Amino acid sequence: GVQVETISPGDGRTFPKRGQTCVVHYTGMLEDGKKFDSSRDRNKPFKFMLGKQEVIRGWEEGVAQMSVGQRAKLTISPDYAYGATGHPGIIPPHATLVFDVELLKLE
Amino acid sequence: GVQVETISPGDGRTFPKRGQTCVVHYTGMLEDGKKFDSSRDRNKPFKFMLGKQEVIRGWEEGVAQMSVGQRAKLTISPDYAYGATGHPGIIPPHATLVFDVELLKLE
Ligand SMILES: CO[C@H]1C[C@@H](C)C/C(C)=C/[C@@H](CCOC(=O)NCc2ccccc2)C(=O)C[C@H](O)[C@@H](C)[C@@H](/C(C)=C/[C@@H]2CC[C@@H](O)[C@H](OC)C2)OC(=O)[C@@H]2CCCCN2C(=O)C(=O)[C@]2(O)O[C@H]1[C@@H](OC)C[C@H]2C
Repeated sequence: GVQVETISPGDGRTFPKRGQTCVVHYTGMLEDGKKFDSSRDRNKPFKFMLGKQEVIRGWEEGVAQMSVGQRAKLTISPDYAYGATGHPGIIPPHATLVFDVELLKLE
Repeated sequence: GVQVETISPGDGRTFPKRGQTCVVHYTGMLEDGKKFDSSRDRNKPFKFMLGKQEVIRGWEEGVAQMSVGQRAKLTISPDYAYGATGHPGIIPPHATLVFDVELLKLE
């Protein structure tokens, strides 16, 4: 499933609803610790519509429990992520992913 | 594909290579003129590495044709951008994108 561990608390009142645009900064790491991606490195937040954007299950469930301003670590089992195939050229088969996510704003 | 039209020239000899980080300022518009994003509004340059599979095809092939210091208009057909899916709620399905880009430096 996904495990959420808070690094910094958010406001505790404003949680993402379906149809809202979540603006996040994330760093993705494999369970071993190799960073494979980061929006923070591109200097550009990832914006997606919760419910409309096709994302791995762990991300959808994990961000849904975060309130605005929270920074959390989501550890996602491969069945909640890219499973058995992985994502060619970026995620290996059967990988557990660790995401450091900050929910910056809901539009 | 990507059409690159010069607004102001670069040095004419330092072109991005695979494995280098392009640092750019840009504004992105849908072809009807609607602005959907800009690094200037975040006041941080956008950075991405060539070959790292982290930007749409139109960025990699467009910037590969620019020299440092160049400012250019890039027109990107949907098949070199978000295609038939778009980026729900930001980029519509089958959108041609127009970017005003300045390649500031390579690192
Ligand atoms: C640098 O790009 C990142 C993603 C966005 C920040 C950028 C973006 C909008 C990319 C589009 C592709 C833009 O490219 C185009 O639209 N190209 C258009 C085109 C294609 C072909 C022909 C013509 C035109 C995309 O893939 C959207 C997708 O929703 C992302 C956010 C999502 C993924 C990869 C979901 C997959 C989707 C497929 C499912 O099967 C799978 O199930 C396991 C889940 O990604 C995710 O679900 C998770 C959670 C959010 C962050 C992204 N993410 C990651 O796992 C990553 O960290 C990752 O590294 O993030 C990049 C992804 O690149 C595809 C790959 C992916 C491993």
